[PDB]
Amino acid sequence: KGSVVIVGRIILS
Amino acid sequence: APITAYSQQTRGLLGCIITSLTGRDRNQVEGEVQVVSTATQSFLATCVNGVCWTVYHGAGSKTLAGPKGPITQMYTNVDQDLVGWQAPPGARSLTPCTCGSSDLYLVTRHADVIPVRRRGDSRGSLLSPRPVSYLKGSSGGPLLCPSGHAVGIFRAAVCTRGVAKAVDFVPVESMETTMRAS
Ligand SMILES: COc1ccc2c(O[C@H]3C[C@H]4C(=O)N(C)CCCC/C=C\[C@@H]5C[C@@]5(C(=O)NS(=O)(=O)C5(C)CC5)NC(=O)N4C3)cc(-c3nc(C(C)C)cs3)nc2c1F
Ligand SMILES: [Zn+2]
Repeated sequence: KGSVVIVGRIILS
Repeated sequence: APITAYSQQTRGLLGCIITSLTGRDRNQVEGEVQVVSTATQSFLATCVNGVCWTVYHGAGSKTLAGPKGPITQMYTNVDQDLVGWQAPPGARSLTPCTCGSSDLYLVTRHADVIPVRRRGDSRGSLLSPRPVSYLKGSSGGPLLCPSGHAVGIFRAAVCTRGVAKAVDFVPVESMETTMRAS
């Protein structure tokens, strides 16, 4: 049916 | 913690739905962990060795909206609640821990780094117990060693009356085992 979508991110360091 | 994290929301609700139906996401991708969503629910996905891994109970069968249309699951291991897609270009991948530490750090949906004490292959107890709501929505989030390397992805919790006392995760070794099944 639908796809998974990237609505954000978590940056590391 | 020796590790820090911060979050950035890149899409809203309407654009999200839209992209879900087209399967085409041209937005630039950054970072090691992605905040991910279907219509109904939301959770994290972690990149390790070029693959984005998340939980099967959040994404089941589904493809991942990518810059050239939808991306098929490369890996689907229902037994371990694990799926994986090839990392969209831009996604910075983490690498597996080789040091064997027991001093872990779970990175959550709100960018909390929380200490976890390694107990088994797929298990670790929280040093400070949190509420469950503090953790809900972080499945597919990473467990990191002190040097910021990946040891597993967050799968589930063990808890009582709404307070989380320990975490279950897919060990990074099972991800390479799944990748060892052509
Ligand atoms: C190899 O051994 C395992 C181990 C656990 C498994 C398993 O666990 C569940 C148990 C349940 C649970 O622990 N409680 C309800 C109690 C405490 C809540 C702890 C807080 C956060 C938890 C990490 C977390 C989570 O954030 N989920 S989420 O992001 O909100 C989500 C629903 C959008 C995906 N996950 C989580 O809470 N849970 C995961 C589920 C599934 C599958 N589920 C399905 C479908 C049909 C639902 C197919 S297979 N397989 C599992 C499995 F194979
Ligand atoms: Zn390490």
